[PDB]
Amino acid sequence: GWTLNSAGYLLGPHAV
Amino acid sequence: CTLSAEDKAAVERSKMIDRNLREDGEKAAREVKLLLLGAGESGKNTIVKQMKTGIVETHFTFKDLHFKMFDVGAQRSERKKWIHCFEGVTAIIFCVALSDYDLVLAEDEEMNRMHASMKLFDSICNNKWFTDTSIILFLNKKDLFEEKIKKSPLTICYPEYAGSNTYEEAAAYIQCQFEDLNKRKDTKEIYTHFTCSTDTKNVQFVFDAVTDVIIKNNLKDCGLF
Amino acid sequence: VQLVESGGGLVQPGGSRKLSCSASGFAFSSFGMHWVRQAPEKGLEWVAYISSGSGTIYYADTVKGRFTISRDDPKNTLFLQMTSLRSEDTAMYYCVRSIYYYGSSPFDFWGQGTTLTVSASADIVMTQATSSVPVTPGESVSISCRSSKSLLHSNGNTYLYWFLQRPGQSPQLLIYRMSNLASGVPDRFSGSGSGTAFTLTISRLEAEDVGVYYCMQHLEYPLTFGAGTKLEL
Amino acid sequence: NTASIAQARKLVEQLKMEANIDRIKVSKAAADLMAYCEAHAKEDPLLTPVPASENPFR
Amino acid sequence: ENFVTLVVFGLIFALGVLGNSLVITVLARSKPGKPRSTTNLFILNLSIADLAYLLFCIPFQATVYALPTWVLGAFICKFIHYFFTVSMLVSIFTLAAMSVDRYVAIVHSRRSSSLRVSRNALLGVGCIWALSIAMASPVAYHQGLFHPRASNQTFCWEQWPDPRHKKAYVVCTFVFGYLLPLLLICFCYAKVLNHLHKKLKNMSKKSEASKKKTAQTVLVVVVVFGISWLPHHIIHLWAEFGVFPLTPASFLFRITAHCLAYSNSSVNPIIYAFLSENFRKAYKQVFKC
Amino acid sequence: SELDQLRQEAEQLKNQIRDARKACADATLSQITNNIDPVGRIQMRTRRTLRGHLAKIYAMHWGTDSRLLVSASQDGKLIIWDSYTTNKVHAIPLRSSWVMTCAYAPSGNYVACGGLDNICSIYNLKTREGNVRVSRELAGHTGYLSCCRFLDDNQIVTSSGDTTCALWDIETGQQTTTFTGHTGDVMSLSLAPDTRLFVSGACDASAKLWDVREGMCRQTFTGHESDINAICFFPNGNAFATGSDDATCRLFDLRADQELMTYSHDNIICGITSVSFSKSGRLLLAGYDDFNCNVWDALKADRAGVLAGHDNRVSCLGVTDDGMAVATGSWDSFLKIWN
Ligand SMILES: CC(C)CCC[C@@H](C)[C@H]1CC[C@H]2[C@@H]3CC=C4C[C@@H](O)CC[C@]4(C)[C@H]3CC[C@]12C
Ligand SMILES: CC(C)CCC[C@@H](C)[C@H]1CC[C@H]2[C@@H]3CC=C4C[C@@H](O)CC[C@]4(C)[C@H]3CC[C@]12C
Ligand SMILES: CC(C)CCC[C@@H](C)[C@H]1CC[C@H]2[C@@H]3CC=C4C[C@@H](O)CC[C@]4(C)[C@H]3CC[C@]12C
Ligand SMILES: CC(C)CCC[C@@H](C)[C@H]1CC[C@H]2[C@@H]3CC=C4C[C@@H](O)CC[C@]4(C)[C@H]3CC[C@]12C
Ligand SMILES: CC(C)CCC[C@@H](C)[C@H]1CC[C@H]2[C@@H]3CC=C4C[C@@H](O)CC[C@]4(C)[C@H]3CC[C@]12C
Repeated sequence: GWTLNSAGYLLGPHAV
Repeated sequence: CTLSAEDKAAVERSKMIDRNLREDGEKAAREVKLLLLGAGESGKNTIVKQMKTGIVETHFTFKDLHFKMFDVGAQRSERKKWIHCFEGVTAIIFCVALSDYDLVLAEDEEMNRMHASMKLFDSICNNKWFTDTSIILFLNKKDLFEEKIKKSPLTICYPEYAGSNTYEEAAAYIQCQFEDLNKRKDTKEIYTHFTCSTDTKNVQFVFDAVTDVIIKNNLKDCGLF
Repeated sequence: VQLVESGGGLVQPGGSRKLSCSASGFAFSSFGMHWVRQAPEKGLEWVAYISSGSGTIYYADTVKGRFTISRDDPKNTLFLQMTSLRSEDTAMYYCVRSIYYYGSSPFDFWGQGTTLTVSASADIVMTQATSSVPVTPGESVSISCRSSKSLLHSNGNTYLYWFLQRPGQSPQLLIYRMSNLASGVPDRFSGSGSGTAFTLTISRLEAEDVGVYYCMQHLEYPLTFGAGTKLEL
Repeated sequence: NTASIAQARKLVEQLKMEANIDRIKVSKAAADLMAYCEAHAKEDPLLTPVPASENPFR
Repeated sequence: ENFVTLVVFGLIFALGVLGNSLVITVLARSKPGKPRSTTNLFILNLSIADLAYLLFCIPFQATVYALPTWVLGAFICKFIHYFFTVSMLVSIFTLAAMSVDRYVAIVHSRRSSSLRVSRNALLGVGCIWALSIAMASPVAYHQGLFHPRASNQTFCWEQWPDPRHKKAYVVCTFVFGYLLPLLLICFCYAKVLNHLHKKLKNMSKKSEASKKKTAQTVLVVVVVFGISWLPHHIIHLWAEFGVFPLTPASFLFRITAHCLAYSNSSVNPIIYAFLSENFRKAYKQVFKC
Repeated sequence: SELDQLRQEAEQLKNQIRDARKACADATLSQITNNIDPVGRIQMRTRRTLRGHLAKIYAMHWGTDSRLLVSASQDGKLIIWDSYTTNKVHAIPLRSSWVMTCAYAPSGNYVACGGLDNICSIYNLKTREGNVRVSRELAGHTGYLSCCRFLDDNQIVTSSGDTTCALWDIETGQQTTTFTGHTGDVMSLSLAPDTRLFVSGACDASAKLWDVREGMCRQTFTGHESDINAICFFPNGNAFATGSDDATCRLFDLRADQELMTYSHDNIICGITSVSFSKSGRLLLAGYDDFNCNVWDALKADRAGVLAGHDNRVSCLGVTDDGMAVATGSWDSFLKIWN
């Protein structure tokens, strides 16, 4: 369940 | 709005009366109310004299605390009709004379004064209006008990006594028999202090018991249990 | 119950004066105090009023801004500072006690009053016709009174006060509420009426009842006194 | 115990004084109360709902 | 996986909202005409804060792990993330206030009836709410919508203009939200326990029972407040001052942190309430009867 | 050998009285009023709420104007309220905080107070100084004062725990009349509409009807199993109701000298603290320990209404002379007015 949504929610707009 | 000048003045007078009543209530809510009890010739007068018609009020000032003790002496009537008016006092002081352990209750009816005192204690302790009020027991007249123990054994009123004629263990057994009358030992505390005719530490013990009761009430109402 | 005033005398126009009134014989803290003026033209006029505890204070539209009333409770005294005195200030000032509650009798005690000489509008209007009524003792007297506004409040009460002032004395309260006899007044006097028409009936008149009868309304401030009906012997 | 004798004498005197009281049948003493309660029925604002127009506690 | 985290969050939210509803009903229905004490007002404020936190955080953050895109709009995206933060802040602050109140109500037992009053408690609650509103302003300032380069999806992210401010705000909220209130609560409760040990020395049974009950309650509340918000803050610090690995273990850690942060607010109503004798008495009096 | 003779003579006289009472009971009250239409459901709402007390309110009495009210609590201060505007008209400080009774003079000039001080205080309301002064202090009793009732501005009737009643003169302060004969503490009083007779119930489960101008015990009524705490005369003066701790109220008649009606219920196990009648005498209001009051049908013994809203034991009831509203005071320091 560790998709891009949660990763961006946690790390901000810098997970890409 | 729809009121006249006299009506507005009456409303202002009512507001002033409300302010005065609230001030009086806030001033009276800081005083300690104690209920004084005891059988006849049990030394209650001596206690109220050392610490200093119908119900008597007594005011004490100690360590910035204002105690107000209520002596119900000379009020010979049915207690079941006026005891509920004392629901909410801080503590119940109860005076018991030890020298009454081998004396009749003013009549030769085979009823010892000690048995009547125990009956009164266990009746006022298991009352429905004082299920959480602390009791401060004062055993007076020990200076005479010290000599009465050597002239009359304690087995006159307590046949199951199995000790000697010494003050220490006899007083301990009397205190244990007085404390065993409390059924609800979880929500009620019993303070015991041996008093005499020349004791001056009564007010200090009363102050300590009142502070302990206040601390317990502050622990209870704040939800720390 | 006793009120004594002081501080009068002669004052130059434009100056100031501090009148004092001291009370003795009752709880001064529970009563409201009125300052009333009486000019040499025999006409009464309300000046100032203060309630118990100095909560609410009312002044008249003719004296607002120049006079200041104060109440010292620990000494049971009433002070009145008066600045910028005009030529129309030469008059006699009276202090009146008045409490307000259900069944009370306000304006039940008038002070002695002090004299002050000065060398040189939806207010309800109360009028009293027949300024002179000559009558011998023994017969009945009927004094009529009108008003420009209905004094009958929604609560059923009628704020109408009848006072009597004897020559050389202080005014005395005869009727506090309509059809309600005051304390200390005999049952010979009675009052009735409705709306804006009222009547005062005196039966078995004596010689000691000579004076001027004044009417006052208390429906709303400012309080207005009548022109004064003089009773001639 | 002369005090108890005097108490019993006063008690029996009160009893013999109260025994000689003319009493009426309950069939009439109940009908009287019934008629009294029925006659003053319209004068009871608690029995009949009083309108709010004349009720001073509105 | 979401198939279990969603139902766990739902169960925790249901339990928390039920506890908060029970507490608020017990505190609102019982109106005998007596002035509310400071303790009851603080408990009511805590229950309201926990309700506002649970109603605006769990059912919305569950969508983040359920749906891969934000479909609630910028309005909700900037409303819920501000309101739940304000609720958390005011809950921590009313916790600290209740702790300091229980502190001042023991060391000043004789002066307690004068110090803590209704108007003072109202002013304290108002100042607490004002401070919580004024502290969470950068959250509503920064948090907003974001669109990637594909322009086929929208997210609700922080999007700080500079890391130098985000790290500073994280450190500030970690200091003024976790460390200082916990230290204050621990100090207050340690002083209360010391005062009880120095005063209650009559060697009675009721005294020992009261002391052990107070010690158990203090230990419980301390360990709860210590292990409840620690994972969330430590994960935030690790993500802000380091590299966060994208591993299933990290997902499980984040899920456990969210579960603990929700369990804190769900169990707070059943810790400070339902255990006091007066609260249970009022419940059995006004709810059942 | 005279004590047993007196006892057997007394028991024979009591048996004769019982036989004379039984020989006059033709039918019960429930059979004569069988055709009376029922009242129905009594729905009264609290119109006013008098706040200001900070202790248990024990007494309350209406005046002859049906507008002013008096209240007494454990705070030690009498409060005279205006029921129409809920404004405190007067506040009278008391020397004794334990107050269990209060009375309002029929003229409205004096107020009575009493309690565990065994002294009946009478304060004057209409004073030229505008305050309240201690007008009179009546002493002489050794037990607690349970009730106070004014006959006029010069005479007062009091009851104490000494199993005796007293009639005092206000101008002289001396005990004018003493009523003896009870064995238990008298708990309440009730004046007849003509102020000629009065009933008083004691803790011996018995009431006694006495005459004022004679000082002798006219009649005696029994039937209760517990102590009688309240009593009230009928509006016509030919009946009286008594409430006791046995959760059962009774209504006796004066001319019948028998028990006329009984009100009991299985769901009620709490004692009665106050009993009062309405203006017509059809409804009977009684305060119980179940935190509410019950209004029964005096002619059918059925529960006509329930008045709830108090969080403590109802200590006193009061009905105006015109029957416009009913005041209720309980230990929750709140006064309510149902209409
Ligand atoms: C009254 C106090 C306690 C809180 C006030 C709430 C304010 C600060 C918050 C709550 C939700 C927010 C709104 C949410 C939607 C956006 C849409 C955007 O296009 C302009 C700002 C705007 C309209 C925000 C303005 C500020 C906002 C209204
Ligand atoms: C640094 C963190 C913990 C924020 C600190 C703010 C809170 C915990 C502090 C700041 C000032 C404090 C208030 C000051 C006044 C007292 C009055 C007393 O009768 C009850 C507690 C009360 C009302 C305190 C409650 C807690 C309090 C509001
Ligand atoms: C003083 C406290 C109580 C509340 C402070 C209000 C602040 C936090 C809120 C209220 C409305 C918000 C503004 C609404 C419009 C947006 C436009 C966007 O392009 C930049 C941020 C900006 C300009 C927001 C900045 C923050 C904002 C000003
Ligand atoms: C209340 C106390 C603890 C607050 C402490 C302030 C700290 C957390 C804040 C205030 C301003 C911040 C600095 C601002 C400039 C950036 C430059 C960047 O290249 C590294 C981090 C760094 C150097 C920040 C580090 C953290 C920082 C120092
Ligand atoms: C929340 C945390 C900090 C609570 C910690 C519990 C502390 C405050 C309590 C629990 C039991 C207490 C100890 C009990 C007995 C010792 C030795 C004695 O001779 C003096 C008191 C002293 C030194 C007490 C110190 C404080 C104490 C340790």
